[PDB]
Amino acid sequence: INENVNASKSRIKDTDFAKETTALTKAQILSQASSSVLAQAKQAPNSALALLG
Amino acid sequence: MAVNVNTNVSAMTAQRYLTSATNAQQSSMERLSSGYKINSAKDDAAGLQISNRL
Repeated sequence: INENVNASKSRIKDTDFAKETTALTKAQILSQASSSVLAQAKQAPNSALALLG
Repeated sequence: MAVNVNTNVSAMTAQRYLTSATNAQQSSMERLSSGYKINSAKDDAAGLQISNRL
């Protein structure tokens, strides 16, 4: 039972590295895109104002 | 993306698990060399009393 409860003490509490790391990298890439998307949106109001001096 | 540099809670949490993880590991490398799983009363106080009596 000690072996069985330790086996059940995994995928319940113990994390895996296979599916969770690609979620970490996906989130990190998403954060990279999310930080970059505002870098292409900050100049949009400036260009909008640029029609008139 | 949440910009912040005056604090890094991710590093603080990682350090908190860092300290706890190899604190127990530091308790190792000594039980192996000594050959005893009891070396200090802070580990198992009840075990120390009975082990000394035995």
